[PDB]
Amino acid sequence: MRVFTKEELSRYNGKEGAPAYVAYNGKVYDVTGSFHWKGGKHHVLHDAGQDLTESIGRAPHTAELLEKFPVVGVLR
Ligand code: HEM
Repeated sequence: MRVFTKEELSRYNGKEGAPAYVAYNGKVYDVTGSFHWKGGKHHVLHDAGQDLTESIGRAPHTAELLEKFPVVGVLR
């Protein structure tokens, strides 16, 4: 379990072989391997490597779906 700053989390953007990580409510999830997040883009509107806590409100789903993915740390 690591502690990520947002600057560090931005590196995990799913591009050029980098893992795709997303933060939600202080926890960082590894969503690499989810075809929804490959390339670090999520259905046009969303970028990997960010805290998307607020962004979930507009999604056609809730944060429950993050549970299938490893928590790799907390966001500063
Ligand atoms: C932005 C408002 C937004 C859209 C649009 C969106 C769509 C979406 C779809 C259509 C799926 C597939 C449904 C399924 O259960 O398989 C999906 C799946 C996941 N999403 Fe999403 N999503 C939007 C936003 C967000 C945000 C802001 C996060 C995280 C903070 C997020 C996360 C996920 C996760 C995790 C899944 C499941 C992936 C998988 O099972 O492989 N989405 N989303």
